[PDB]
Amino acid sequence: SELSERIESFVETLKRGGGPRSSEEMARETLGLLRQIITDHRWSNAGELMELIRREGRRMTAAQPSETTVGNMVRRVLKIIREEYGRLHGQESLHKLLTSDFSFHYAQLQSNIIEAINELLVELEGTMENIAAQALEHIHSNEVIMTIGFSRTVEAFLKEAARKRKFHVIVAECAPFCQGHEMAVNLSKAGIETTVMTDAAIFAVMSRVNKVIIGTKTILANGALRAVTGTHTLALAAKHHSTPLIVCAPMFKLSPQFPNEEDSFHKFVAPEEVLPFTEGDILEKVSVHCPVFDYVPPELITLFISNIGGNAPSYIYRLMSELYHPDDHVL
Amino acid sequence: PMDDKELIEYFKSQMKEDPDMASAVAAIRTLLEFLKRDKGETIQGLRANLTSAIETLCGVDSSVAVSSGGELFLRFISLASLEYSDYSKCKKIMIERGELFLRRISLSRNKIADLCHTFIKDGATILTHAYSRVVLRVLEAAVAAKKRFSVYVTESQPDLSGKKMAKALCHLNVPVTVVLDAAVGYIMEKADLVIVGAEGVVENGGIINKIGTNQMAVCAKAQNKPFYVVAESFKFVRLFPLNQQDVPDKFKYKAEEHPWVDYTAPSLITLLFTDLGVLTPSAVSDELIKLYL
Amino acid sequence: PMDDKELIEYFKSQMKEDPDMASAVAAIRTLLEFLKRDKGETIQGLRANLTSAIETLCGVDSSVAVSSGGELFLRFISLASLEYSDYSKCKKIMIERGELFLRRISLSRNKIADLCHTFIKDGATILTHAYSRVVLRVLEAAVAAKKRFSVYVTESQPDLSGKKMAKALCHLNVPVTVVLDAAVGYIMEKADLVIVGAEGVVENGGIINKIGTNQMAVCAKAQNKPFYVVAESFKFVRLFPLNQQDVPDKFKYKAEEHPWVDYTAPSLITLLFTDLGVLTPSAVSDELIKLYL
Repeated sequence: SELSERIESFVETLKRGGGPRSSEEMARETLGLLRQIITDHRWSNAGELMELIRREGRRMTAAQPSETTVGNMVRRVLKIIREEYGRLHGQESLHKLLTSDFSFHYAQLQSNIIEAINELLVELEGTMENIAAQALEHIHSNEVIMTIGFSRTVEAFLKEAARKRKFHVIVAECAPFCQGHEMAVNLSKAGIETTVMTDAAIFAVMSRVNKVIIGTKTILANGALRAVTGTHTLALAAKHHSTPLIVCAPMFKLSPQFPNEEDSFHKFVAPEEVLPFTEGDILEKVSVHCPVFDYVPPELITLFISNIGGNAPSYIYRLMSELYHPDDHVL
Repeated sequence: PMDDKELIEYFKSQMKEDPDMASAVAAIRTLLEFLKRDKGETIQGLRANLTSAIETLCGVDSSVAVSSGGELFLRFISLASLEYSDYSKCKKIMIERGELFLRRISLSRNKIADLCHTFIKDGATILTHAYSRVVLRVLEAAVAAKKRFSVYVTESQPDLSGKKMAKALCHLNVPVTVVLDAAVGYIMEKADLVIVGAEGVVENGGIINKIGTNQMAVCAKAQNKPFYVVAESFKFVRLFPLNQQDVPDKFKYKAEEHPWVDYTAPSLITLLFTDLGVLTPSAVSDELIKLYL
Repeated sequence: PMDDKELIEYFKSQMKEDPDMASAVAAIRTLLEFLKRDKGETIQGLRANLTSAIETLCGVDSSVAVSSGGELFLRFISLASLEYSDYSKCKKIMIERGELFLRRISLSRNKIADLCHTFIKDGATILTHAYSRVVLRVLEAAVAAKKRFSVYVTESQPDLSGKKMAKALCHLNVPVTVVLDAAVGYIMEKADLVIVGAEGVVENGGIINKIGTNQMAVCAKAQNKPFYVVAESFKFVRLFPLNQQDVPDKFKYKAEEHPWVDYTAPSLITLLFTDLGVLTPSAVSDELIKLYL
């Protein structure tokens, strides 16, 4: 019952508040939990294993829809299972239509699944290092960069680029949770000549910014972004001034979902962050809304930097085909 | 073998007996039936006869969909001939593969409707150009999901198919409105999104459609409204119109200057809804490349 | 006093006797004739009767130009009454100034044609929306200058005024092509410039015109083609439509959903050709600001 209590603790942590702060920690925890589910649970065929994984994935995704990394890991494990079963047993395209199965047992499938999960974890470990390594090809000397909020990938990007180049960074605090101050302090401690501003100044100073480098929470199927609130205005200003918008996002933040799906997209938190409880009687008559995430259309994004290199949003669909099976979108 | 009278009569009978049938599907079925009755033994001769029957099938119903279906059929027979190499063995396999191909393409409308009906919200205002059965099926699926929405449709002046779709949509108790082709700029500010059909998807991801589609695409882009296109897989064709003048004249005319067809650039299109899934325009070329390698 | 009926038949006969004269000019002439025989005694009563007559005329004809002419006439009465306190001297002044104003607005069309015809080049292609007498006059002036050009004209589906425009152009031995209302986006790439009329010029510099003008302007802007508007000065009106919905309903209808009028923003307009000269849209507001103190 150790696995059951681990699953319950994970679900409760997802529901109440994020234990693993970094998304990489969440992905690693999900992968470890899925590995324990595969090993400990007793299954004969591949189909029953897939349906079990689907059940726990549905529970975990229902725990917190905004946290898409859990669902991404579940779907990656499902595609790994499908690929291994196909390899040990014997893609919607025009070629397939013109040219032209579970419930079979294979004893050695489990070891292949386990080793595939292990190599997936190994790849997961070094994503930020790869992004930082390729950072130096996009920053030139005496450049001006703009960042919104706090993202570890972007700060690693900038700190690796700062070892050989001198550039200016402008960080806009992400109100109400003003986490841009922490990133600005961290970058200033590395001597990167940073500046702190509020969101309201973004369009005021974008005319003097050479390029924008941002992180994200989720990349959708069409190349759209689920980012921190205020990123849509940032992208609109960048498009207005034609400054390139670079998104430093690893491959596990890539979700096969589409924008218009149940409208449970943004995450709404207590209005105490926006309007304090000490205002008084006016709070009876005032509707306060505090979204924490924002939708960014794919046409406002210039480039995607990931552990496999640089890509355009127009190619994102292909990265969907190589990662998730079309029958695992619904989960 | 068919003698240019059995072929055309078969095509017309296929279209007439099933009025809810796409022209491209009827053309593909006619070509498959022609392949069934060949009485010849040569792959080269079969290819020559098929590609010659393409022109006489395109003489009537000169829409782009028929040509796209013919090109797809030719690629299909070439693909089969690669694998087997004995016309005698390859014949039965091509027949069975054509049967499965017809069965698959018969479900494209349902697949597109199921994939696309989730993009319509409650209280949304859909804007449509002309009569297309794919948009009709999408709206039927949306109604079946208990969603409530309004629809505006243009009259499509050269042949009043907009009124036909308005009648077919009032038959489903959907509140619809009919507007002039010149009122699109007046109506775009009220609509939330635009759904149009397609007579063919060109290489770059743009679409080939009825003459009034380009204005709606440009107006939607100006007003920043999403522009969705629903089209079947067999409507992909390797054509690249540089501009309006560059599209072949065999598709403009014959059902002082009244073209029946215009071209919409992929930059004005948000998403394509096909039985292959929901795609960006840039995806289409990829598919249309993978077929020819 | 002139009866409501007598006013209506005076307006209708004024329109009928001179088919080439605009509705606003006839409305102004009818108002001046009403003022000529009034038998009143106070300027206070005169304004009430004048605005009642303007309301009646707007009931007869729902065109924007009629209301613009009525507002201009009211401002003319106020300006004339400002100088002279005695009613008889003011009456004589208003009568003579109205005669001069009538002759000036009669010469306005020729002035616009002379100012405008120079912008048409040799071998250029003209795109026009509907039947406008001002564009016909400027094309006459261009023809008289021995310039050779081609003209495309839309059909204006509600009432086929484009066909009348094409007939009038053919009477002038000008190569003219009639195109569908849905094919403007297909034809815009062939034209070199767009010349259209206006039924009313709003405060910010936009125009109020036939239902198909806004989409033509948007298509012209998308392809970076110049968009020229010819309009007389008595079509200036202090209205500011925020969007298409903000246009008053008394101008859209009575002239499923079929508005007869749309609004074009000043950002889509290159130059305005009035009898005041060639103006940027931003000039128009200035004139209005100068008129009302």
